Amino acid sequence: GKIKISTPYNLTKRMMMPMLNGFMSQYPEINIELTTESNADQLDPTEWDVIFRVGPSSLIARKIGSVKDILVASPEYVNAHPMPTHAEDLHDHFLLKGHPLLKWTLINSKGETVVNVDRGRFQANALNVVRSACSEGLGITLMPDVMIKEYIADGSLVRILPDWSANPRDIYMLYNHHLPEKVRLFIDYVIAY
Amino acid sequence: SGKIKISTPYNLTKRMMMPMLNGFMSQYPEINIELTTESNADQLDPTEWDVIFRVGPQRDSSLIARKIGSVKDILVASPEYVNAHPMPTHAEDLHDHFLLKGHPLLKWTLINSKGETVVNVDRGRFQANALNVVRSACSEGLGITLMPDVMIKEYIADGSLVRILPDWSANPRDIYMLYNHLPEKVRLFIDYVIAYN
Repeated sequence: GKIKISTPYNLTKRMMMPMLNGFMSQYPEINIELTTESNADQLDPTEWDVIFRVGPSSLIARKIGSVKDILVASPEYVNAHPMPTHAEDLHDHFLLKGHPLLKWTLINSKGETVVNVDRGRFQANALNVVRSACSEGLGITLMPDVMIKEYIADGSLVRILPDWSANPRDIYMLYNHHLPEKVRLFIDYVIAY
Repeated sequence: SGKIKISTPYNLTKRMMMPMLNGFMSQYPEINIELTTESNADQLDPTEWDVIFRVGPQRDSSLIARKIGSVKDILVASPEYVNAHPMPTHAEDLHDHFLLKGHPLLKWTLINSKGETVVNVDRGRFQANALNVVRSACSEGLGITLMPDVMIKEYIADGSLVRILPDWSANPRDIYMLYNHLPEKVRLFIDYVIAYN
């Protein structure tokens, strides 16, 4: 009962695992083989049973969620510097940047974009270690709001430049056009979660 | 250049590297770091990197290698999984249990106190290329996994995960710091690491 799936590389633990744990717990006789993937455009759709990606033609696509990247910093960073009042002042701050959000393409409530390609104080190919550096007070970062809700809630991380964000991207489940019963049970479970 | 370029092992970076790295960046705000978590460090080109942290030894004569730590993988499961099944008492009983496997521990090579070696190649109920999501499924009581002890020591102390087959364990793997035999920023980093440990 093996299902082979691909999931967004940074979002998998916080966003997909409760759903996947729920499914496995309900269907003990089904194996899941998971691959976290940084860029699903390079996948061969025929190779997988279901693909979860962020961002949007022989495949069935169904939106299952959304995520909005936001700028944040710890309270001790905020207290040690004047925080930026407009998006240009980011050039004067320590930046912390994680793949795939390395080239920041920020956007405000009126559609204009400010592009920031400053070299971060800290750059990594994974966002979890960038969050750790941000929590330690080493600067401002651009981070999916869902990965950091626990810290936003009590102000361990605080939102800076609240009128700005990355353009929210939707999250999709994709699969191909019979179809084994293991795959459709899983698709249906995802749609109902 | 305007940065130090370092490579670190995939599953362990957050736990074993970031405290040191955050303390260094804290002390040298003028220094920039670019970090890449890495799965197979035998495929890296040393000249491409300022410093390389890796699991397991290397034989490169152009590199200085310093042991900065070690990890040992152990078998665990949640109390809910344990209280729902009779637990195994020899490593051969793993075949009849739900297994959760994450790279680079898709192969379980288990030694006991007396020296017997058992290899487990069964497909898990859940298999993943990362160990953090494997741990999450273990905590939810979906079965037995093999996990680097440093990643679950708070779970063991608290009792949220339990050690199973405590007479069995993988052999320890060491973590090394590698660097060529040097820019000042890289030199300052290496001394911080040694003085940290």
